[PDB]
Amino acid sequence: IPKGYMDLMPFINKAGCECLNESDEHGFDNCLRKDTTFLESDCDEQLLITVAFNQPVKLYSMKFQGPDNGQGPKYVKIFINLPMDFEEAERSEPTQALELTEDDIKEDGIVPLRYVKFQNVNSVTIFVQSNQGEEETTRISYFTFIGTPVQ
Amino acid sequence: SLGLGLAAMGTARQDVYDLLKTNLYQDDAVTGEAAGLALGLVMLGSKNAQAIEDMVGYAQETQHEKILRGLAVGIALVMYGRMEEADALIESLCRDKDPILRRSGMYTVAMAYCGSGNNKAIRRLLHVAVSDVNDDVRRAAVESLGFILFRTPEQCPSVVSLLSESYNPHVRYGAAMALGICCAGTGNKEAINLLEPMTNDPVNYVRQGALIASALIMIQQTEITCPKVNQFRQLYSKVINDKHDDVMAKFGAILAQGILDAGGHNVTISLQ
Amino acid sequence: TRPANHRQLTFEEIAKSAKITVNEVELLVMKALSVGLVKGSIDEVDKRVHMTWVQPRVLDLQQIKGMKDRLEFWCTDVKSMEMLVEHQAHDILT
Amino acid sequence: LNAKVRLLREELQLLQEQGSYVGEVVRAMDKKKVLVKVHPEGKFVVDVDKN
Amino acid sequence: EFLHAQEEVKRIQSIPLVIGQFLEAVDQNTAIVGSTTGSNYYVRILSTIDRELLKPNASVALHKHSNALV
Amino acid sequence: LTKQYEKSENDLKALQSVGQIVGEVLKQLTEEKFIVKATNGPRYVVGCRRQLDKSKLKPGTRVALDMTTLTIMRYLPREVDPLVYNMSHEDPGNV
Amino acid sequence: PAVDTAEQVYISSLALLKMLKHGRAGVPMEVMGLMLGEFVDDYTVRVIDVFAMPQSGTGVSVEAVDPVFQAKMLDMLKQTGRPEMVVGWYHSHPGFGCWLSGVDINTQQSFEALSERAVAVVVDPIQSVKGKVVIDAFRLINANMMVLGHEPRQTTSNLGHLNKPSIQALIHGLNRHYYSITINYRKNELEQKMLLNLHKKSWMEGLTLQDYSEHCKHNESVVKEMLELAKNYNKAVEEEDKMTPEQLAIKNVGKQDPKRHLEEHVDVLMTSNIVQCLAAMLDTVVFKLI
Amino acid sequence: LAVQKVVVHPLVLLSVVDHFNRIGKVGNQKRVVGVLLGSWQKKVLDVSNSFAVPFDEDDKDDSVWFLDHDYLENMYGMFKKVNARERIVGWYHTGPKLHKNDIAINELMKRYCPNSVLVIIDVKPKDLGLPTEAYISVEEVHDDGTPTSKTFEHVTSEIGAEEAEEVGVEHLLRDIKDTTVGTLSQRITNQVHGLKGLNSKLLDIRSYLEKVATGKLPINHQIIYQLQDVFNLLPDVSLQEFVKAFYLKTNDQMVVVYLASLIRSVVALHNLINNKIANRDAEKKE
Amino acid sequence: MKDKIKENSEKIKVNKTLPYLVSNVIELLDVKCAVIKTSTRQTYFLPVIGLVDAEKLKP
Amino acid sequence: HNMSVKAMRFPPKSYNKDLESAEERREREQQDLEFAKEMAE
Amino acid sequence: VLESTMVCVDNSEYMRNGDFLPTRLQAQQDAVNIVCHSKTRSNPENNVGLITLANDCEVLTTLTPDTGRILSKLHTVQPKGKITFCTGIRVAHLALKHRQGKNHKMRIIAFVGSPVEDNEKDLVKLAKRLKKEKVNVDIINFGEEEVNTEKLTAFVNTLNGKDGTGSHLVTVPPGPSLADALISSPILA
Ligand SMILES: [Zn+2]
Repeated sequence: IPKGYMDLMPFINKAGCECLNESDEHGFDNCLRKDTTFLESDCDEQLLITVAFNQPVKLYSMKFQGPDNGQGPKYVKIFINLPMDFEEAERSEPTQALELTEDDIKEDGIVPLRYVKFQNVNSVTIFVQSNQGEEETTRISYFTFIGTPVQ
Repeated sequence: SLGLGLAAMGTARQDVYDLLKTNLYQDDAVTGEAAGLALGLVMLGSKNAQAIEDMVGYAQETQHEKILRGLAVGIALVMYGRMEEADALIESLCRDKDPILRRSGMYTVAMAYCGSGNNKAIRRLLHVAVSDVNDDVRRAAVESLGFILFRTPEQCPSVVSLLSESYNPHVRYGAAMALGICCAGTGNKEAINLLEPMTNDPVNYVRQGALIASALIMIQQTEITCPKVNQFRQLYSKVINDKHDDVMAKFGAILAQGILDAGGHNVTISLQ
Repeated sequence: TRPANHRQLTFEEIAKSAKITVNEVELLVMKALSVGLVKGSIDEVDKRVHMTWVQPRVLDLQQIKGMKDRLEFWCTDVKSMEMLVEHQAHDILT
Repeated sequence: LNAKVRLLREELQLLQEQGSYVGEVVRAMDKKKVLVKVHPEGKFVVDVDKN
Repeated sequence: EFLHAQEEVKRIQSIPLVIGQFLEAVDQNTAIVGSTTGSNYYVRILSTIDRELLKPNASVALHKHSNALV
Repeated sequence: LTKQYEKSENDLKALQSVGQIVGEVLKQLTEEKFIVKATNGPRYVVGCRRQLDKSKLKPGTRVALDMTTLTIMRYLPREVDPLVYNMSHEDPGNV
Repeated sequence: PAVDTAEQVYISSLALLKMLKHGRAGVPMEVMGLMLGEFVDDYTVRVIDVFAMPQSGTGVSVEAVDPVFQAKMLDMLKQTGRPEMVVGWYHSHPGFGCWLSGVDINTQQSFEALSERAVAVVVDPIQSVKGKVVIDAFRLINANMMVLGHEPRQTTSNLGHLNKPSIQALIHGLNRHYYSITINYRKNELEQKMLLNLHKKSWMEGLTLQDYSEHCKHNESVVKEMLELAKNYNKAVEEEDKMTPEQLAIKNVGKQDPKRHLEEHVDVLMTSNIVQCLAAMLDTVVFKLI
Repeated sequence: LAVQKVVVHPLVLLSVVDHFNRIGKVGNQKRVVGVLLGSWQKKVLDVSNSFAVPFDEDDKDDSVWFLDHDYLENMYGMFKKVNARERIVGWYHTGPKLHKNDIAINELMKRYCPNSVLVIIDVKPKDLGLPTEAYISVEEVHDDGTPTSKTFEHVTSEIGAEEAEEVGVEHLLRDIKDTTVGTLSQRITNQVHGLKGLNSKLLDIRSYLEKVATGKLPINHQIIYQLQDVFNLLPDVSLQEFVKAFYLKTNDQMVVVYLASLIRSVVALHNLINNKIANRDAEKKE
Repeated sequence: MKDKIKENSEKIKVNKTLPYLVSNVIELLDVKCAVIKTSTRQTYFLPVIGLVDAEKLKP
Repeated sequence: HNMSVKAMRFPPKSYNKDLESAEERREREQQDLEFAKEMAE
Repeated sequence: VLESTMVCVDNSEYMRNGDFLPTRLQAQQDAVNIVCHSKTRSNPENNVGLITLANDCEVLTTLTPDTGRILSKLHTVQPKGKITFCTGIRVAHLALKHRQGKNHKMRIIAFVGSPVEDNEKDLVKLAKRLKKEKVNVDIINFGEEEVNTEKLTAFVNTLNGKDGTGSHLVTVPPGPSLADALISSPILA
């Protein structure tokens, strides 16, 4: 993790982090884990993550990793503190639309975030619009947000 | 950040700018004010798009006012002495809905048109001073007049003389500061004659601005060069030793004493 | 049928078009005026009925096109003076 | 116009200054002292303004 | 600003207001008024006051604190 | 006792209450301005509560005013004097 | 850490109107409510919205905050996209200035125990006039710190001393038991244009012609009024020729000025007739049968 | 009808805008629906407060829509405690125009207020018209024989303020509002706005007739009936009787303007005399 | 509740501290309420009587 | 009227001198300080 | 588990039948009483609400941590009109999206007591939208299961998918009481 900003994965409510269009065999619990197990989808490669934090938290950077087989993300739209139906992601204003490149999606790439727009984040939803190889489904890895609590 | 920008004025160093922009992007109120000011100092007169786009773009996204205040001064320094090459930025800043970014346009006019006496720039500052919604922008609009007229000092005590008596105390403070900035070190009799009534203004900070401006006008000045230097030197002492005067009236008086005898009576202020 | 400029029907036209004697024209207009089918007044000295209003009726598509064509002229007149007052009173317009 | 605006803003503060009593002078005294009768409040020995 | 200054001055007329009696106009802006509390005061008059209405023996509302003719 | 607590608690709520100046309505100037006169005191140009009827505030009506704002709280019935009360409630002696 | 005088309390356009509406309706009761918002940083307190508290009973003073009412309203406002914490409380002072009394200081200590940067905003709906609302934001001074010889807050700028404290507030403990935080207002373009619709007449009224029978009658009456005023105006000219300069204003007090009323009658008639003529001329072409 | 005029206060407009800006956040940009609160004075409604209610609908199907009516009751009681004199008078929604499903929503709101008034509050800053369009549900009895149906009848809407409400509004509009313009300039600006409003409404009717002409929309025969009345009411300004009366009236007003202008010149010369006397006297002593 | 009662009585002793302003009861209204005339020649309306039973007061 | 208004000349008098004097305005602040320092205590 | 549920009661004309003793409407009133109570005891923060499946779907009560008001509303529910299963789920889905607590899990209880009169394509696309939104609807196939066994099969199979165990299609044959088959049903398990 970058100096001065911790890995916020333990901070989040594991019981309360829901996922949308997630294949049962690999789910959100396996997504947050550092191990090989992923979060694949069933309906389409399109997928909607929802992440609710325990306490107010700032997001400095994220590590939304995916396998380099092509199922990794190539278009991530991040939404902050929504008062999301797979049609809003089609037409809305993301906090920071992110084209996660192959370097960004590997096991070592971190994705910088606009720290200006990520300051008071009680709940965050990340949407995978498109993957890299135009496959039917996607796959994720230990998607963790790097930052500090609001305090 | 203040130390780095002060030690890297006009160096246009990418490493200094990159590190400072990292501190600014942290969205911290205290360090944001520091980084924003330092960003302008490092990129002073560079007028590059990237520094302008990053800094002005940050100002429209940050929710901290202190960061905006530092950026407003910083944005102006990026386009210092840039003459008409700052027209595109100035009109963008002056039309902004953010009061602080509107203040940055006033400062940008001052730095881009420093000593040029450009009547088009003076036309813009006077328009904002008399017709604006925010008193801070009005106070900065009058203040920016001094940077445009210092090369021709006799002209400020005529454009600012009427603003010196306006209903708005912020414009009155700006008129005091405009006289101080333009007539700095000149010992202008006409400018001092305007500030002498200001030192008894009903509003406290207007008095402070006149006291500080009076020191800047006649720094190093003696009795023969300016007969009123002894009058103000006692006035500074009287305000400080007045237990019943406002605290910020005394702040101007104390700073006036330091400016009046700065550098051991061996320094002067001269923008030229 | 007649335009609003020429809505002054003589007794002869009412007598001829309605197949009634001229002396029965007056009573015919009373029934129309009393029921409310038409609005106006009768000038017995000049043998003329001054018609001011008719019950609105069903119009074809073609007559609706003609009605819209009147709106185009009406719209232009309103816009013409809207620009006239704006131009003439520009200094004092708030 | 500017003085008219300035006088109006200062008037609001000036109107909040407490009003002056109305008294009747009995007899002037030494050391710029005067014996007056405030309307409901009896007699006082008061100083006199320098003007 | 003159219209704004005129409008913001009217807060001197906010209720409650003690009722006085206009006795005499000393000059343009000051007058002698008799408050219903029983005391005669030499006070200032609001500039936005129609002086045509300051007839003798006229009921006037005075500032509750400063007794000014408001 | 549970009832003792209620009486002591009702006492505490009573303590927070403040007395109201008794006056008399002289004339209703505006829809929100009234001229009232204190029972033994000066006349004021006062306001009135929004919840009040404002039709029962005819001239001469006894009213209760705030101590600070002097605004009208309520209209009170015609006051019966303590001496007049003793006149009516005076025992003849069953003669 | 020391509080700064540069701290600002930002009240939204919506939050300002609700306190004025609730405060005026509750005159003279010190009607209180909760200020929702967000502590942006150590120098800003944003008041996005407020909601009023019910009055438990009679009494012109601030009642205790009802926890169930506060909990239920906060819980329900989160259901309509209002997940903002309570950044303080507001209460009304109907005409006696903006300050904190003994009861208000105790009420503020309750909020400062929960949130150290809670703000007590006082609104004067009676003394507030158009274009100038009598509002103020207060936070308590800890008696322990100030007695020992420490300023309640550090001064790093001029921003905290631009507004001169009022004597009424200084009387009631300002700068002794509580300090004032400068209040700015967050106004956006959308909310400003929306409020500009107030008193905006319909387009029908612009082209609507005043009744000609009454217009002639009004013209009839006012011209007759100037007939007597002109007769009096002649007398005023001769009288003021022989009048001492001390009587230029004193002698005009209590006596009607013919010149002043003549101008008002002239102004009214010329506005009335020009509009009636212009609107009539416009209607002759706009509403034309040809 | 049961409602003669709806007065919508500036607090409601700000609240409705804030409702739209907080629900229509990064989530979506649909219409938001709340509940209107106000009092009744004779036959003019006095909409003075509102609260948001959870609401959603399907973009495609109009019969699928949800309104948390239990939330309605809970917050109404919350608001009733603070201000008992403010009851439910209807609902609002920020939709730029009416929707097919409003008549169903009004039925849900009709339980809490029998004469419920729907006020469409456009968050977008429309240039010429008021943002509020007040509607009430009526039972339109057609004469063609088509069965009686529930429809919305327009009620004239006005934006008015309370005394303290207008105090705050003038504070927020202190800088933007220009009050220096005299009355006569304002009245002429009203006439220009009246001309602009009429042209826009005439354009709307023309646009509707264009759709009918090309068959996009069916022939209504109630609008056309009304349209004949509009064109029949068009006065003939070429009549000899009218023109003479217009000239007779115009000259009657002109002499009054001439008299007032004549008085104005005399008063202006009196002011000039006093100024010159004051100027001459000031220099004589100095 | 005993501690609440005793703590309540403590708050009375602060408000029941001397001096008291001697007054005469003028009336006893219903809408339980009293009108008093103070020795300072002031007539006041009390929405609640106070710490004395309204039955034990007479004009 | 326009010709007469345009002919109205204002002498160049020292404006803003009819306002509150510096010495007299200082009198209120000191007196007001004792008002706050005595009535409140 | 911490989940919010809505019961899709049926009040169509067919609920007047006595196939379930004594009346299908009375049978479902007991059945709702059991499922509503069962969710309450699983977690006291459970939210339950009632929606009707009449000719036009009507939300009688939104999610609330109360049970009596659910039976209070079902008492006045009278048989009228025809089932509209298409719009009922979506309207129940809308109320779920506006729950008091976003941490709760989606859940709908459907009481189909009348045939679903739409093409299989409409049911299939409806399930995918629920599956995308992690919305689980437990449907009870009482009443006309002889014709509804195939349309609802496409619902649960598409919604649950491979190894779903999220929505069950419990089909109770006509008998003494359909509620007596609910306690052994995986809905309350
Ligand atoms: Zn208070």
